[PDB]
Amino acid sequence: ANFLKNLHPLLRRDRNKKDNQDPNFALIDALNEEMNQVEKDAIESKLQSSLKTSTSEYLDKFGDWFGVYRKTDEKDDVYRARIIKYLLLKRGTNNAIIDAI
Amino acid sequence: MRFKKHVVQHEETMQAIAQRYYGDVSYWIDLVEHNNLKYPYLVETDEEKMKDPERLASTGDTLIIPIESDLTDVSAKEINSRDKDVLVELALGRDLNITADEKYFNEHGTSDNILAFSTNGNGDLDTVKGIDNMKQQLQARLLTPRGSLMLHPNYGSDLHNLFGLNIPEQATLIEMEVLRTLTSDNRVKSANLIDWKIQGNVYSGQFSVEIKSVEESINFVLGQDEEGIFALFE
Amino acid sequence: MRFKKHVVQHEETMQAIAQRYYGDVSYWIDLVEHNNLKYPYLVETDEEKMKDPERLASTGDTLIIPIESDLTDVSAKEINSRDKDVLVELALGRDLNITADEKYFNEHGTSDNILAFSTNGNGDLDTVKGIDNMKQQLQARLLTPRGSLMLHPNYGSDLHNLFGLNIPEQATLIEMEVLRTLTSDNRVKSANLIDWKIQGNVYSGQFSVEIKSVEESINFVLGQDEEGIFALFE
Amino acid sequence: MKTRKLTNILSKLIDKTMAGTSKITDFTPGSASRSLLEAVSLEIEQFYILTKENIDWGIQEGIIEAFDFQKRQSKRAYGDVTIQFYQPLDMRMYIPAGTTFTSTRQEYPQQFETLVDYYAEPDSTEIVVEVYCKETGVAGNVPEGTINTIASGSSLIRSVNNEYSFNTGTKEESQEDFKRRFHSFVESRGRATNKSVRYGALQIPDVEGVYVYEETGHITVFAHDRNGNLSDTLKEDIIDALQDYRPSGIMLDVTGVEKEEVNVSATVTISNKSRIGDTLQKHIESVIRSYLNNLKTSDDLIITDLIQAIMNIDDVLIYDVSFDNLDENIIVPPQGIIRAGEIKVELK
Repeated sequence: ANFLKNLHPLLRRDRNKKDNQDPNFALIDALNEEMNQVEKDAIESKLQSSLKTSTSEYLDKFGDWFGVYRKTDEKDDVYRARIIKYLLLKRGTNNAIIDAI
Repeated sequence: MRFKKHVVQHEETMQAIAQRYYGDVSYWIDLVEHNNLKYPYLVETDEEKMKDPERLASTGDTLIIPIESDLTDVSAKEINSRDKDVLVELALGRDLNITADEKYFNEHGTSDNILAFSTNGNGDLDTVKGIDNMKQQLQARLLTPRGSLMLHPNYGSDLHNLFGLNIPEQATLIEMEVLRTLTSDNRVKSANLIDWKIQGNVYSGQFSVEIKSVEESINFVLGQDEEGIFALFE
Repeated sequence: MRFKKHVVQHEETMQAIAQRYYGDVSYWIDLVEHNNLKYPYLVETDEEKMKDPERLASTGDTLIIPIESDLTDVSAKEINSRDKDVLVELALGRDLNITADEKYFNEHGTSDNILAFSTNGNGDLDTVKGIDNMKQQLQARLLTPRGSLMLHPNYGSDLHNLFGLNIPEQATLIEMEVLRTLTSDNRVKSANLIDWKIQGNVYSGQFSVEIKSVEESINFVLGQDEEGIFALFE
Repeated sequence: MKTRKLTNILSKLIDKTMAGTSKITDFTPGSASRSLLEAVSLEIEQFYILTKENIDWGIQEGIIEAFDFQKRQSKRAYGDVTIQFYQPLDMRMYIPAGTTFTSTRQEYPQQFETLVDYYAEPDSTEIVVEVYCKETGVAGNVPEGTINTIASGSSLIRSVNNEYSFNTGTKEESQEDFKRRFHSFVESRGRATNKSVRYGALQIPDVEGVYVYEETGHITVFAHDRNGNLSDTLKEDIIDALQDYRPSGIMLDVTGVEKEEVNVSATVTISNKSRIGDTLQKHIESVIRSYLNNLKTSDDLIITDLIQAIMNIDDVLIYDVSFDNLDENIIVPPQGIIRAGEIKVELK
């Protein structure tokens, strides 16, 4: 969101008093809105690259890498908890069998 | 690839066409072979052409002459005045008008937030072409401080620092800086001082700018046909 | 080793800094890597910098630009007048004032036990700097007989023997000896006669001495930065 | 990344542009504003697409990095060479590591060498040695009867032969094959289970398949390499890898699969008799070798399957096929496997 900063210095950055319908300010604010929205989306994208904070599609990618597939109507929180539990399954003892049952 | 196309003229012959283009009548048989014509090559009117439309051509029909033509090496004298106007317009480029409202940024030349886009009155963005384009670009370069523009250290001018004393020396500095800024443009063939004066605070000067001639712009644009870009990355 | 240090300016960007110093915006990623900055490189104010003080920089924070800077090859025009004064003062050296009480050793120039140390009024030894230093050294050389100083046969002057007759010849001898004594100083770029006269007993003359210019002294001192001595062993 | 598309971005830009000013009202094709906004939105679309792709790549890379589960490189081929002498050796002979073996068959010019020192006992007439292809990848999978030259030059040697086709050379591990081994890792985090034993046995890259045969208080791990053999070094390595995974207190044993060695002789008729030659014979032989040496543990051999595999090479050119050594399908038990013996083809 450095679009106004790196813009050509002579162009106006502010809607001109002489005309409320200044098309230059309209175009500039439009482009600035898209720049800031893309920056927002890029900042929020970090949550998809972590198992802790991943959501639907990327969480399904993680579960496909771990081997665990989403059930019918299975939300993200319970699904990630199920993946984490599936990785940490004790096996080979009475307590493990009792928990599995 | 490009080839010449000839319109059959009244009571023309293939021998005359061959002499006219190839400079020898001997190529008339090649012209027949390439165009696939039957013996009455150039019929009098379309009633005869109805007998065999495929293999005959009438008056006003277009023939193809397979000679490799090229738009460069063409005598500018043939080119129509409108065609020359369009060619120089292409050469000097089309750009979005920003130097509208001359009075405002003439009242505040050294400051920022001085110029802005505008509309052409037809709900589309305004555009300056040819001489108007050159005016816009030269004004913008002169007005831009040097090194302020991103990705372009050398674009601009040092006039914002030349607000010095009232002596001939600063006048000469201003003149030299202005000549440097004008010479920086590739399209400006040369620039030179006309007259200047000092009225205490106020300095006044005027310059003469010779843009590239019609012939050079025509040659440049017709050469560009080989690439098909028809655009300016100077 | 020395490097440039940049203070973040209001609403500055890394691309602008890279263009300003490296002459190309492409080095902004190198600038980030060297300074270890997170994505919002130049925050608006210190409230944002509180969120991550290590990895963010705000306005008024100092960045490091690893370009090998050197104090020589710097345009003297940038240097401040006080800085130039201090540089020429260093160039021409600081020494303990001995030529105090000008009247006394001017009344007895040829004799010994003529000059002595003095105090600066602040309980420290008196010191002469710059032009005062040059005055002291030139007076002392002129007054010192040649060969009398230990460890320095050639330092001094032969004026003590030039108390000859009243004719132009002895005048010329005095003038030549004075020019030799002044030329012996490395800092004296040249010396030349101005005017002289003879009033029977008394001879009178005056000279013009051109010390090394500000530019030369600045270049010498800034070159000395590479060694760090900042002292004079001429 | 929300996976926006070009049309919505352009519509949003044009709507805001109209809302900021009533002067701009020409957004038709060929207009300057529309072209500029189109280019901007296209670049935004490409940025979003590439960001999605890079995030997918980053997820695979973080999976690889976190567990240090490095992907399998190409394996160099290896197999067994037999040697015969003129007469039973009077003495302990020697063959050093790096002794080269080559083949005069120009169709398979690859080279092989010993990685181990060998000796023979007095009064022995032949010896077997294991040789590795110098070059990695599939190139070292020569057929049986290829290697016939020894570069040691020793006079006592009568003849040299690889009795079986090499099959252990392979290229880089495929995407799905890597993905399946990682699932086995995840399952085998619980050490003492049957799948964990199978993973520990498969932890050695040389091992091809494993069948864990389970009894009360006893475990038998049938394992094999990509040739169907199980060398003592490989058995020891499997054992050492299973120490961490096998259950404590239960007996465990490692043994080689029940390998079956199918020789084939096929009489094939050809419609276009000009095509007869050495190329067609060698191509058919190659196809048969590839079919048999792709059989897994417990795959039965079905003669009609082999017939269709041979005939699908060219259904017009090939007329009829007949086998001179096979008459009935071969049943393979769970711990068994089939591998190609001598493959021969007669063109008629």
